[PDB]
Amino acid sequence: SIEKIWAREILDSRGNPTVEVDLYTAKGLFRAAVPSGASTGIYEALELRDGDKQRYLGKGVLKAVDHINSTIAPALISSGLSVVEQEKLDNLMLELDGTENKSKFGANAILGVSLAVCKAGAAERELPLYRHIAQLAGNSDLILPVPAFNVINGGSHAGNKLAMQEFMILPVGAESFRDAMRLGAEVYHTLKGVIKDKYGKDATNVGDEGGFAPNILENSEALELVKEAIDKAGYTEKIVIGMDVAASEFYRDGKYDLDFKSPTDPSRYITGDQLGALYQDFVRDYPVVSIEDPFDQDDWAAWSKFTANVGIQIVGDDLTVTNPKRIERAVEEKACNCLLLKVNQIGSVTEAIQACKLAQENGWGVMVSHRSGETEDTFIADLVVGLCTGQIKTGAPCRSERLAKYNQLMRIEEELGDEARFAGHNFRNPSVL
Amino acid sequence: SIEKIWAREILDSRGNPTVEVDLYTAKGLFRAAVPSGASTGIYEALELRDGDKQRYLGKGVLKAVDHINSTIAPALISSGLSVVEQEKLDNLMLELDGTENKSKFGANAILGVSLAVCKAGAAERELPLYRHIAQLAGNSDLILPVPAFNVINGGSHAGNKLAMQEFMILPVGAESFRDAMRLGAEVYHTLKGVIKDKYGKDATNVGDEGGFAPNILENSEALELVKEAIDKAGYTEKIVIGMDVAASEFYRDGKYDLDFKSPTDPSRYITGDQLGALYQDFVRDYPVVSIEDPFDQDDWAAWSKFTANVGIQIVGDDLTVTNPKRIERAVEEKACNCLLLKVNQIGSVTEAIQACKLAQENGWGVMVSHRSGETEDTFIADLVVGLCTGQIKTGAPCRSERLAKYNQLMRIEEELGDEARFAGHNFRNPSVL
Ligand SMILES: C[C@]1(P(=O)(O)O)C[C@H](O)N(O)C1=O
Ligand SMILES: C[C@]1(P(=O)(O)O)C[C@H](O)N(O)C1=O
Ligand SMILES: [Mg+2]
Ligand SMILES: [Mg+2]
Ligand SMILES: [Mg+2]
Ligand SMILES: [Mg+2]
Repeated sequence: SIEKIWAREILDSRGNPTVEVDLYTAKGLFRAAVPSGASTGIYEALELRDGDKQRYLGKGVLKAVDHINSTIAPALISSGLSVVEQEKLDNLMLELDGTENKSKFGANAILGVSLAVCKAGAAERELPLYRHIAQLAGNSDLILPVPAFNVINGGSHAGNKLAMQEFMILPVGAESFRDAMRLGAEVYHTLKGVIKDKYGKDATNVGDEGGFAPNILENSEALELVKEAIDKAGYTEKIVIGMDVAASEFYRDGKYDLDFKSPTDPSRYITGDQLGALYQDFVRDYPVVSIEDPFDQDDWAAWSKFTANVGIQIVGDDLTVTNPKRIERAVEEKACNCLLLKVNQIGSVTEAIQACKLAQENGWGVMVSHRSGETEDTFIADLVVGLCTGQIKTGAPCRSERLAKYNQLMRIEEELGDEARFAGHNFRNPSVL
Repeated sequence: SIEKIWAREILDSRGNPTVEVDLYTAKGLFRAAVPSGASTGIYEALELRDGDKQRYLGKGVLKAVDHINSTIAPALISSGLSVVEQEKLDNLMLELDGTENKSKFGANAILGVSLAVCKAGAAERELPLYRHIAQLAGNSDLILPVPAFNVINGGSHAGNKLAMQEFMILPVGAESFRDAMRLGAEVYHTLKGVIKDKYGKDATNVGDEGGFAPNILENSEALELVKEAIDKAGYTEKIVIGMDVAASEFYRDGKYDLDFKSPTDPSRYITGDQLGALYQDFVRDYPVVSIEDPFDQDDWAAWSKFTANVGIQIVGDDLTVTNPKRIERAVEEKACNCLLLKVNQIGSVTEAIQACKLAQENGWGVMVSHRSGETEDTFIADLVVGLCTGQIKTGAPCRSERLAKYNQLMRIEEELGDEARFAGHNFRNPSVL
């Protein structure tokens, strides 16, 4: 079935090397590329980098690329398996690597091939990608997700003092996915004007995922700006707010530092209980319906307590790392109620689908996500539709490594035509539709 | 030959609507999308917007989309013309529109179809797109271009006081195109560090094309920053500097305002002779080998005079707007010696190729270019190779609406094998290769 596999080094959206794979069958060429995180969990599958400091400051992926071209490719070509057999092909790669964290080939080597196999398998079945994915997962009623656009940014890879990472808007009230795009774009452009007038003409350049990074410290101030943009755009009834705290980035000596990008002073640090109290203030005062990584990735007690005391969506990202073993624990301890699905945290399509289904079988929500380093690849657009999760976050409506996904979801909606169902207010549980 | 043509509204890289066209033949689906400028010349073909202030702040393109779906599509289908007939199909669309500047359907409507036809035509010919373009243009050779990366920005769409629009790096001394990408990315990442250290960690958010906008006024200081980054990265002998002044943006009453983003003060203004004297200093003191739009789009006297007094490349952008009639005037008056090629400045593939051939026959260089509003489309990567121009500017190595083109050029280089040649130091006159 597989005739040829050829990998290369391309540049991702931040200008860093990443893996791209060309897989050939009788039906042609199938291409996929691998994304790369900025604030990665310590439990993520291994991203293999060259570490040659003379080349791309040690960020090359020539080794991953060679593993694919020289070792993985002949193995899969010899397998006598059809590209539709995703699970058997992924399992072959997992055994050939043979390590728990994919540290021999790199998660980025294995994922690249996994994604290309999946696209080739869709064509072999004569199906669009999202339909092939639905069938791999045992689904049949497709769903267009609510997009979650980050519009204000802070955290460890933003230049301001704002400690929490992402402030997102979700047009739960839009009529369709195409309508949701209009709502998101209009509020984003509105917000640009708001920030410009208040903070200055130089305050509206964008961060890695297209969000604004005004120089503020107060997290409540970010929320106030977002709420202001929504209202001024005219969509108070139709748009709500999500947050990615990424609290692992500012966990310090059992406590949390909301001014961690200023010179270190431990008198600043607060306990998780204080932090929890802050979140409760946010949920009271703003339409915050979802909070991601509110506590450190190892701070299991704090997660379980906070989740037990709120009625909103609580999302595991660095806590769960799209990893069935960590997810089973989180389910048992009721640490959260939503999984952030990132295929390159676990490193294969089959495992990501397994992680999604384990979440869903235990009544969790699932939100498909980009990484900070993205590409022109639009795989996750089909993935979120085929897995029917009802929610995706894949950037501000700015920069085309983000828009390529949102544009593709508009095409899918169009293609499904009258069978298109938008998750809307059922983004947490879209199966009821 | 054309079975179906369907147009839709997608979002470009700034989050504004633009035109995308799907064209179906017997060989499948061929998709293209239209870019949009931020500092457009007054003589560019018309970009048709809806102007509905309630929807996308006036920037919808539903009217242009309807012109394609209702009018252009059935006409071209009923013509029975083969997609290999680029000129005949383009000419038919010009006839239907019937206006000089494509103001009936919009240059964006017409170009959308023109691009998709070209891709479909390549498939019909069973050629890669760059080879089909080469045949259309009457070329037999192919060359990989030197990339020009916009790394420091000022001008009318940057929040600093810096007047001149773009400061670019060109790895003329690279060994290959793929090597040129490494050189550019490394200098780009080095520059980010230089800016962070000199202007603060909050000064490194990116503009529309992925470059930095530090808060500076003097244009010489921008050149200082770029030189310092080149030297720090260790590539002094291999990377040179290009400028896009975009002087039409700060032309005022026959003079030029190098502080036009400060409250208006006519005592500030300088003459074209003084501005030319300033450029002379830059060319003496920095490795500037190319200056684009050094004077206003109508200031023919200043262009001719400057061009006669320097040995560097002088690029017409807003001066020439990819338009054979204005190019003929510039040729006659020796206003410049290079054409910036922007397919949507003129509105069709056929007219753009005509523009290119006219420049080359009169000994001009041609630099293929992006617009500020780009998409995930990679047509101009194939275009610059098929036209053999030896130079492209399509952004900083940041944001995938820019990387998509750079990545595609790496793929083409790889595809051409040992037949691939890199323009290098012959970027102005690649025909000697
Ligand atoms: C910064 C990011 P990653 O790059 O994935 O670490 C972006 C994503 O939105 N997310 O959840 C994050 O934590
Ligand atoms: C600002 C831009 P456009 O959007 O084309 O006006 C970008 C391009 O680099 N260029 O030459 C310009 O003048
Ligand atoms: Mg992270
Ligand atoms: Mg996260
Ligand atoms: Mg311009
Ligand atoms: Mg220009």
